[PDB]
Amino acid sequence: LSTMIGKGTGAASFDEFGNSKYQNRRTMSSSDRAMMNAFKEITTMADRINLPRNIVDRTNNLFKQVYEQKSLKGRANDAIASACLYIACRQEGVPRTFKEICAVSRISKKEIGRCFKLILKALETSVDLITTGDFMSRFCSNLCLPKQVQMAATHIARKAVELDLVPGRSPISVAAAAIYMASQASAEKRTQKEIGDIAGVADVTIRQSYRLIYPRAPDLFPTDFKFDTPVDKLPQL
Amino acid sequence: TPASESSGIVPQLQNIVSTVNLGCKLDLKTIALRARNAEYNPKRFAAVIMRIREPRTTALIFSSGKMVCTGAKSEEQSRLAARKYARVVQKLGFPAKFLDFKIQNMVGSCDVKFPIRLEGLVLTHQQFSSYEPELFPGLIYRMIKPRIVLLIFVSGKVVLTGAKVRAEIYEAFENIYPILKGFRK
Amino acid sequence: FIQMSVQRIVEDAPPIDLQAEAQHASGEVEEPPRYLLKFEQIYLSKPTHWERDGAPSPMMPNEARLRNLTYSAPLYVDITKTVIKEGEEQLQTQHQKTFIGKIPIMLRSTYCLLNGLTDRDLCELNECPLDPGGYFIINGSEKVLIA
Amino acid sequence: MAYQLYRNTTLGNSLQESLDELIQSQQITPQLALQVLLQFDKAINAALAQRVRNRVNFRGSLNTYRFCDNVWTFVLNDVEFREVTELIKVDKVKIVACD
Amino acid sequence: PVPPLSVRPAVVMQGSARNQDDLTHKLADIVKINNQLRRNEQNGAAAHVIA
Amino acid sequence: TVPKLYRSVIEDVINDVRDIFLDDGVDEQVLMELKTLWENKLMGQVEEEPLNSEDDVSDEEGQELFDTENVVVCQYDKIHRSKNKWKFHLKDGIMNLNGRDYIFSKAIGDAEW
Amino acid sequence: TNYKPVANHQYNIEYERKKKEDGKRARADKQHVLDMLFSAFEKHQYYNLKDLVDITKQPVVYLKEILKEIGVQNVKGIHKNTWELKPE
Amino acid sequence: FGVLAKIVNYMKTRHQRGDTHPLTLDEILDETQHLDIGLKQKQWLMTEALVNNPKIEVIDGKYAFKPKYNVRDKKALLRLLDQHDQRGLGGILLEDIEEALPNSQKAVKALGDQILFVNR
Amino acid sequence: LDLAGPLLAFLFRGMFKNLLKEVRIYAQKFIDRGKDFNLELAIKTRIISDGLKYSLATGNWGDQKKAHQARAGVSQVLNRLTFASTLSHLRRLNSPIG
Repeated sequence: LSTMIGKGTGAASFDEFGNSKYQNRRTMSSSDRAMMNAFKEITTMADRINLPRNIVDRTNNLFKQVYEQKSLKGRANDAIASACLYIACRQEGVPRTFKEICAVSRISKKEIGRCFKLILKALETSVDLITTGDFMSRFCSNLCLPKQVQMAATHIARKAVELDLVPGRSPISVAAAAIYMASQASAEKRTQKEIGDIAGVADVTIRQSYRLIYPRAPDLFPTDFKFDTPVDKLPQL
Repeated sequence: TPASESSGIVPQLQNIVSTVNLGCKLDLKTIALRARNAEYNPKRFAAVIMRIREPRTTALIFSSGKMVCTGAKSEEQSRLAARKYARVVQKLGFPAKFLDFKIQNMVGSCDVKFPIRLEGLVLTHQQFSSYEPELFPGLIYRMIKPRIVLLIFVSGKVVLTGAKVRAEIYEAFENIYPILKGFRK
Repeated sequence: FIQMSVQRIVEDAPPIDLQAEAQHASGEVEEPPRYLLKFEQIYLSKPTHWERDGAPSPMMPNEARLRNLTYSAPLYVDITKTVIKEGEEQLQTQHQKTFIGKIPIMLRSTYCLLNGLTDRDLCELNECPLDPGGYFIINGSEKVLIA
Repeated sequence: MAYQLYRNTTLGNSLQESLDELIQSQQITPQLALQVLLQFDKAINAALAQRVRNRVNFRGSLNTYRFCDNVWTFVLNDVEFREVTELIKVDKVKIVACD
Repeated sequence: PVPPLSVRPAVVMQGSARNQDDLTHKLADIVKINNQLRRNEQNGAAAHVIA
Repeated sequence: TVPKLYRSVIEDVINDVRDIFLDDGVDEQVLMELKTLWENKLMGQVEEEPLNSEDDVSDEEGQELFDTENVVVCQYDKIHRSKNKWKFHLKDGIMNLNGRDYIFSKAIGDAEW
Repeated sequence: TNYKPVANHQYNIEYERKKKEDGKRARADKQHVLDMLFSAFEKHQYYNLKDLVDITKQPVVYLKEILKEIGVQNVKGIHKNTWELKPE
Repeated sequence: FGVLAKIVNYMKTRHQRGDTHPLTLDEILDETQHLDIGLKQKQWLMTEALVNNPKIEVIDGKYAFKPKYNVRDKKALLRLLDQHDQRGLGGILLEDIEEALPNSQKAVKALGDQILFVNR
Repeated sequence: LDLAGPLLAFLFRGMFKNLLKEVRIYAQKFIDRGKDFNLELAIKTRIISDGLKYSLATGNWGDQKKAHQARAGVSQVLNRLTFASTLSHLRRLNSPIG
């Protein structure tokens, strides 16, 4: 719309008797002032996990579409905003887990997820299916694992899903157990608890997934890898 | 039909949801107080909960006089349960009616007994399928034939819901079965 | 400025406390809850960059200029929560180490990556050994402050 | 506030019957009897909290149930009360519960 | 008098008619508060708020 | 053991109503008479509602009239149910089984209907 | 930069509290609620509706429905309102 | 105090049932089962509470219903309204319905006599 | 002479206090509702992150809206013309004036 005013020159600017120099400013866009507040939350959240502005811009854009449709007006903006961040991140080929978006949002994992399915129907659109490769990077990097371990981990993950060794499992858990296997075969051994703490998965979820992949451990590693410990000497949990 | 003799196994009904209106205003407190095998929690809910032993069903009766009866594995048992409930209510000295007895939801299940490829199913039907391991371990298919919702699992197990008559289950299942067979590992 | 002043400022004297209102229209019992927040030692990590993937890695000033990044480092602080209510409890205290923001690093100061390296590493990193440093890199621009 | 329910007890009723005799003999007032019941209620509640220390685990068949005004009322049949060092089988039992 | 567009050159500067000059911004308040003052007065108004 | 507890209760109740009796101006003999008494006592239709074709949706009128129920009075901690499977977390309880006297500070149960 | 649970730990505490008895209210028995209003009128001539729902533990639409029936209202300054059981 | 508001609610219910006949305080306390509310409360009610209310109708040595002690004529003052230099009284329909009888029965005749309705 | 340190100390101080107020506003709104406090959720990291960053870039000193006109050339793009301009520019000092 328009302009604003403030200050006073420090000269006349009456409050005459009371203390109100000339006149206070006025609000102008209250009807949509909660769209701008949605954008403020989207940017804040986004910076907590340090996305580039390009993701944030698509997230901002997805919201404006959902808002104008008014089809989801009944739910909290912070729920709808959190879903936009989740959709936008997945469409841009760098998926984040619901556990991750919940951590930065004030909305619970359940409500972000429910909103997410509803928005997909709302925008009459669909999204790509996540794969294990999409998280392998972030996890191995945060645990200060050498590039070589990450490469093996990717291979192990990839090969395992190709072999259908894990019929009904989240790609995150499979990734987490693969990383654990790789790391326990590496010099930089990390505990189950640390990985579980990063991936969000329970350490028992890792324990099962590791138990299920362990019987075929020899066949899954890439030929280039050089063991620190023999596989006949890789511990069980 | 030939197409329904391969996956004929034909799905089994597990749950039915029906409603009936007694057509009269009722004192839930008195009802709840008098009735045996019944529960009423006014500080946490607004209706009385009732249960009969035969065919382990349960019914929920509202102050408006409307009630909902669930748990039957057949329409006959739903008609049987509704009548049994309406009887004990009659026995409460209240003008219970069997009026507006109707099936609201039906649930079916079956086992096709083979490993299913899910990435393809979601790929081939992205306008219908949705599979999110991060939310729920099982693909949700929203059919619009007999507008039905299906839960498809890796084990081969299948659940179907959103139906009010059995024909819709067979039709939804006859329709989806060829696709599932074609994605057989 | 880092070795003293940014510490001095959070180690100020404004520990904040907050007491929500209670016993509205009626109450009696015992607690209008009370919360206090305190700040401790401040930490500064060498200047890092996060890809859209989410994975952080070290930045180097030459990269920061070509891709137009800002050469800054992430800052963390110890925060305390301290529940000394009206009586029921007092010790329940918890320490945190939290990211609060990213401060620009002056080039070739002890907090730069360049500060320890010899002539060989700097030639290796693609930075000229003869470059005086001492100036910020902001969105790919060299920005120098004026006395 | 402690619950009046223990006033329903046989013991509590034995007390009330003793009080009604004293009332029949008009040696005390009904209001005073009510006041003795309140003290007995507090005393037996205090006694249960402070003195009683034993625990019992049980299994059985449920016959019928009720729930109203935060009070659960059951009637179980073929019940089996098991204590760490005891065993009690019973054909039927009425259980009233409030908290 | 409302200056015609030639006085308010629509500063453009890239955008998509993003340059709705700043004199236009001053005019948009004047019509807004005047539209509001006429409508305020059409109904009931406290003597000081209209003041 | 527990007759002792009732004795404990006898001491506590009698002592705590002594002063109250006193405040009413009643004599301690009445209080002693109370105790003695107490100790001695201690030991359309075709479619709208053709429901009558379903009568007997019950096996018995009631059970509490039989007085075959040893009584239990107790507080609950948790009540749970899973279909036919019920779970009970009870506490601070007074039992009377076949005339015998019992107590518990905590009781945990399971039952099927 | 913190592990992301299913929800805030405390949020779950908040859920648990909400999930303990309090939630629905006791709209039944108008007379006892009538008595409570009378009891309010025993302490002071007027109260804030925010206080009235707090002291009664009843839903606002209903407390209004009753206050329309037996009483009146009186506001002050900036929509600051108090209700009174018609003192006479 | 709260018992006086219960008395005023009973007297308001007596007019809603169809009656404005005067009763003693006793007959009110008996019907409302407040006869044993305490002699001190009955005395205060008699010698201060039914005295501090200026709207109570005192008639036949007794107290009657309730918001008007005068001008309960249950019809509009047409005579004042004839005088264009002093004609003045529109009011709220709720007071007129409160006064005696439902509007509709009187109104059928009145829609062709004197009344105008404004949705104010 | 206000060098890099006295100049930065000023800018960061104002921003950290601005951030301290933001945590207070957030914690206060929650506590009005009740029971679910999260410390990490409260901090708007952008206050420091963008605030130092914007000022070092534009040259505009102090926080925006009100006072800013006080100082304008406290920052400059480093003149890389010869080696001496860089060296000379890094060591240049300015008096504020009319």
